Amino acid sequence: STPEVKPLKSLLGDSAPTLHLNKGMAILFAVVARGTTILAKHAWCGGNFLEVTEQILAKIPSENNKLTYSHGNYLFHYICQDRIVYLCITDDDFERSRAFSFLNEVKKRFQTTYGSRAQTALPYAMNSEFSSVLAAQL
Amino acid sequence: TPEVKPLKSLLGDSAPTLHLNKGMAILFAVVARGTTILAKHAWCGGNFLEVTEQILAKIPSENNKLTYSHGNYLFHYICQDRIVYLCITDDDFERSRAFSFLNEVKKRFQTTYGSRAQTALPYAMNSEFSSVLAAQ
Ligand SMILES: [Cl-]
Ligand SMILES: [Cl-]
Repeated sequence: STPEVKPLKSLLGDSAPTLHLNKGMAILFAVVARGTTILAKHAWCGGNFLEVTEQILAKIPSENNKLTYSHGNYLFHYICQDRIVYLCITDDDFERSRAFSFLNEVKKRFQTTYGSRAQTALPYAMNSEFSSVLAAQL
Repeated sequence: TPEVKPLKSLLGDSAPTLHLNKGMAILFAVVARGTTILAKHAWCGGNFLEVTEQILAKIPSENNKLTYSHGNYLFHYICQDRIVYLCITDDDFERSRAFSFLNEVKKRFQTTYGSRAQTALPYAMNSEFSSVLAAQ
């Protein structure tokens, strides 16, 4: 029969320590994409983020919008603006990230650095430079 | 705030898919003697070791099986022959799956490293053992 569950404070009291995962932040994955073409990406841990992300990118409209899809323990957040998609994936267990505020800062720095060259580039054409920018916003 | 919809409304009935854990939603797993960790494996980054040692310092040596809860998480452990097998999941993880995983882990660690466990240094089974912890 399954073992008891007790509060950890019953062993260590009120100073029981707290887990801070993923640097204190909820975003595991972010991409800049145009339609199904990913221009830049960054993962904060290992996961099969790409495959499902492309599935979403292929189904969503290209009109301006903002939306969150939920699945299991994750939320997939995006802003689409001028056919360009800014997307990030959050882990529901982790400490609160302001997903839309991050995507907005990402978009701004992407629109500034590249602007409408995003409209044209090959898959991954900005990955080397912009990846570390994605890692640094956060 | 943008609206939140289920992903199945966009994609249809998906199936399994996202794994910080190339499979099972276990975030961390460890084998320890008192506070000496012998082998460990993490599925993402964070302060698992510092937190886990605080718990291990206080878990007694007697045979026992138990889950502690704290915040969003569950710490499940089996202590047998003074060795603790511990894993961390979230709150929504089916607890019987944690113990069946830890029981599998204990069996192999017993078979392989007999009672060298009582004297082995920190991390002395880590290269070999982490990639069996990894494979569930
Ligand atoms: Cl915690
Ligand atoms: Cl949200």
